[PDB]
Amino acid sequence: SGFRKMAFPSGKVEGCMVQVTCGTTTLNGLWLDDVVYCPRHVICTSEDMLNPNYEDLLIRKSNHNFLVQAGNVQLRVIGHSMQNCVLKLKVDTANPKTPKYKFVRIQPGQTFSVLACYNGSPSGVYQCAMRPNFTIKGSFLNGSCGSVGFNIDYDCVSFCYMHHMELPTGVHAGTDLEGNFYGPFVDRQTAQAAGTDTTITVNVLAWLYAAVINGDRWFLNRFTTTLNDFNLVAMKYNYEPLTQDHVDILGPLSAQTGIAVLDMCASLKELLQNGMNGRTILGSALLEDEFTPFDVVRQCSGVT
Amino acid sequence: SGFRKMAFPSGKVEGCMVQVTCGTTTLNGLWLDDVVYCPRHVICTSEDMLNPNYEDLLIRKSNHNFLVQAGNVQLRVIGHSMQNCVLKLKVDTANPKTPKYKFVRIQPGQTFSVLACYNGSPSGVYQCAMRPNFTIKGSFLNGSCGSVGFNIDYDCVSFCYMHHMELPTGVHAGTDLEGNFYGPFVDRQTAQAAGTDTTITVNVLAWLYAAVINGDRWFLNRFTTTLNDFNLVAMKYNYEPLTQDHVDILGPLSAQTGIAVLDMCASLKELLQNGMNGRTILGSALLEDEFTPFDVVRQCSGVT
Ligand SMILES: *CC(=O)N1CCN(c2ccc(OC)cc2)CC1
Ligand SMILES: *CC(=O)N1CCN(c2ccc(OC)cc2)CC1
Repeated sequence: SGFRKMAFPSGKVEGCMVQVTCGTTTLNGLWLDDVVYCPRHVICTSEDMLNPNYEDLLIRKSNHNFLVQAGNVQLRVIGHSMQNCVLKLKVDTANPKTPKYKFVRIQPGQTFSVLACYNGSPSGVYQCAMRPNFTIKGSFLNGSCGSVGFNIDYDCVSFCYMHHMELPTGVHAGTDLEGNFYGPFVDRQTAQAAGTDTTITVNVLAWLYAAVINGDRWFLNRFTTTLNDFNLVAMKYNYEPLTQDHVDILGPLSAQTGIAVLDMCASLKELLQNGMNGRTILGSALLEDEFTPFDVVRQCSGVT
Repeated sequence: SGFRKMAFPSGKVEGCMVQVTCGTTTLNGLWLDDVVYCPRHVICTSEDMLNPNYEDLLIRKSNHNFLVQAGNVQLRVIGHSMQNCVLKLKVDTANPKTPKYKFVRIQPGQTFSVLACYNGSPSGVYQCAMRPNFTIKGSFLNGSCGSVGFNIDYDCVSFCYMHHMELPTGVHAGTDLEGNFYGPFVDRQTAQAAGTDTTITVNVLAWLYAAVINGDRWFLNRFTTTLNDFNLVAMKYNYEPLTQDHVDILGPLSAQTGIAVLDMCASLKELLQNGMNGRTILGSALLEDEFTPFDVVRQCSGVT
């Protein structure tokens, strides 16, 4: 029993983190096979960052300008290319610790682990979600860019995020490992504001199922609802519309607990309308939305 | 910016996790040098667990009864001994991945990372605190016993916890790596209830400092207090007494923010008395007490 915000074990990703320096800028790169992946803004002077022309800035860079260090050993750069907002530095050595890996682009509401790094060295691991506004709520100081987000499926690391940007409101923007930003964000120091940070309804429901499984049941009530009725309340509270696809996804948790998805919706509806009244669920005073239904089943069943 | 509940990178500990089987019981062991450490209750039939005599049960066990598997490779057990509530299985092979390590016994209020494992395989990593009642609030299913808690100081893993027990109230009990239980807990299936789960005041203050550093300032007020006045309020709310030692520990955060420790105490006093009024601090609706002052300075500065 117990239910914790849990990251994937980080060892397979620790084995891939290197330091990338270009001029006076040091950040992180991801070393897979003979390619190091890093944010293209490694080539920018903070001056450049106001209105960078990356193709033009990159012309002034040679392979020997990209200093790539794995622990205390230098890697030899034998090629560099820009793909969208990442650079791919071809090195003469395959990372011997390269795990089985995929590059995946996740959807809003999907969770992942971040290995926060500075100068190619791991500092910590935490669990994030892609927010409906395509930001993430991270922990990233200067030097942390090129830190990556990932899921693990047994022995295969799916990389989904590389850190690039902090918005003036302290939330985070980044790319997939093809260098495409999540959401409308750009690697430029400009007026970019996040849209509404809506609550991931299907995740909240998953976490209420986790709560029931783990003995927290006070919020169960005598009510049910319909998707349409629930969605009127969701709308009012800046929750994502619940779809039949979400109901279908919650089926296994419904089955295990014997609580119909729409009954748990009516519980969530009452919590939205009435609040917690100073009570907690799984040690939280708010409705947690960074556990997916897959996360809850994984943690409640003990997958490795 | 941003502030997350952050675990240490788990790779160095992943490298130490093995499977231990005795009869029909499988749990986790920690392999350091040529010793595998595991809970002594691996020798118990669930029947034995009501009133086990461990010395007597251990007489029926030989080296060849302890099946120790590192990934898919068996380790040869050449000795076994009981130390307090752990077994030390001497194996014929030093773990080649043994990191620099220490065994430390932590105090209540100290935080650590747990690598939750099943059958010697890592499932996830999360951040815990030793509670003032000597429980931890973990995520541990059957098979997770022998999972360990740790801090890292650069390249040295300090192991502080091994998981043994769940109490009927769903909280966790375990030992240090010398096999001494934290608190009054025993490895027997008996009436053991946790005492008051008091809030770790110095940690809450550290986290309020983290909040100010990261832009969350609404709870700052025009008041101050004294340790004695604050402690009257702490007492009433089941918070730990704040000591001058705690004030001294918060000095660096005081200095960095320019907020006197006793002014932050007066902020915390108002939050205790008035509540959050539906507001959040660093995305929490309650006062977070599982960040130490050391954790806040580490995360806010970017140590690796
Ligand atoms: C996210 C990251 O690691 N980077 C972007 C910002 N960055 C930076 C460092 C130092 C200054 O001035 C002192 C400005 C920006 C480093 C790379
Ligand atoms: C914590 C842990 O891993 N263990 C203690 C409890 N345990 C156990 C397994 C199966 C049953 O009956 C089905 C009872 C207890 C396994 C080891």
